[PDB]
Amino acid sequence: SSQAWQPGVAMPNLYKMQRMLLEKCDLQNYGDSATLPKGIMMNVAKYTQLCQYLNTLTLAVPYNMRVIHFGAGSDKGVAPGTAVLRQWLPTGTLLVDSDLNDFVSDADSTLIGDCATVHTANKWDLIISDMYDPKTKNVTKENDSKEGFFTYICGFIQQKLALGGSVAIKITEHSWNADLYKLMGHFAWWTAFVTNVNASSSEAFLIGCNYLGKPREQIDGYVMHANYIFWRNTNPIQLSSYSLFDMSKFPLKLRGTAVMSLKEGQINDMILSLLSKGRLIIRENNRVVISSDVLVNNEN
Amino acid sequence: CAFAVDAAKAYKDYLASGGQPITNCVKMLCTHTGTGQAITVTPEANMDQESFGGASCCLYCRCHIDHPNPKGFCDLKGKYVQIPTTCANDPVGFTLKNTVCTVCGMWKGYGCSCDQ
Ligand SMILES: Nc1ncnc2c1ncn2[C@@H]1O[C@H](CO)[C@@H](O)[C@H]1O
Ligand SMILES: [Cl-]
Ligand SMILES: [Zn+2]
Ligand SMILES: [Zn+2]
Repeated sequence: SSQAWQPGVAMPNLYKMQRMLLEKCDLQNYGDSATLPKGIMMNVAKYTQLCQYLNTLTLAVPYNMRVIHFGAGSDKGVAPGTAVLRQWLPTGTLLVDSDLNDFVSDADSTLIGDCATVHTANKWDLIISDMYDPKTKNVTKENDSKEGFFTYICGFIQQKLALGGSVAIKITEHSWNADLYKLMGHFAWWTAFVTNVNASSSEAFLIGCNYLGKPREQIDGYVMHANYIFWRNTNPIQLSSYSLFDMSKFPLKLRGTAVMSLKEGQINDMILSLLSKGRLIIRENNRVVISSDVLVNNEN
Repeated sequence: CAFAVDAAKAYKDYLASGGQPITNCVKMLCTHTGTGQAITVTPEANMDQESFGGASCCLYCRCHIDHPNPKGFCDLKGKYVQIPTTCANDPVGFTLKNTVCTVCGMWKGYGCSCDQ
């Protein structure tokens, strides 16, 4: 539709309110491919559309912004998504990325290893994950909620996402986690966003907009994933690269959002209201320090 | 270290021998209405250029070898490099073989008009 001129399609609210049972995902346009602009990689196009969509939300964008990007490596040994995030984010934004496999990156710092080995002293204003294991796409077996890196991501959000911060976590039909959907109810708003360039895939980015640190809504994640699949199963999305050709308003605006350090007792309804509107970040403004745990073994 | 690998010479010699240029340099989407300077904090391609993520266009980054800067600093990583569209089949070769004007920030020979 007119959807073809958008960067993608967000889950309509009415689908989020259903109580569907989980079914197999069968996409009409499966196997179609979008026509990408000459020489442009899928992952650049995909991240560009994700960022175009995030431009439409009430993201908090402070000075000294901190962003961490999981699953940033490619089979190519480079980091196309990181390159798009750094283009999108205000100059000077601190960008850390990470992957199981080695890769070369434009991020300010890169950690190679299982995400579970990653620790940070500081909190973050935005968390992006494209972590994915294609071994999950097993259509011959039951599609249960997955643990692994999703367990890490849920804990990482709860421990290290600043209040007011946001996330975009990639999921698919088989790569998903019920607690992660439940944690979407701890944000002022949430959706599942499908890029128009990859609309033939059950991929989406689960987006949590403005973290509140407590449940605003109780979400059953098994049901919500079924609701997501029902939406995808019944709403074919036309593959489109149209939005890639207008980059004039791409950069994320440096809003200079306020950062305050507050203890849990001081987070009142007024603070919660500011957090919910993208007008406040709550965290320390200390130095950004990261590490990766290394297992040591002597095989001799 | 009287011995040090000369990766630059190896790649130049490889290209001259008909070797395929390094691929998977990360090309960015942009307006192509930028300043045209060579190495910038955000994509700045003009109508005659493509913009690429810098690390992916750096011979030393891509080959996993030390940078020749004594402190091992990289001119490209974390920035965007503008490559003439006519040379965009080999961004690594282009950045390796060419030089940025310290005055106007354009590529010597591909935008710099200071000798004028
Ligand atoms: N547990 C994990 N920790 C870190 N990166 C991961 C993990 N699982 C998958 N990835 C990365 O996710 C990306 C998407 O498949 C790949 O680069 C892969 O290496
Ligand atoms: Cl629910
Ligand atoms: Zn380099
Ligand atoms: Zn000059």
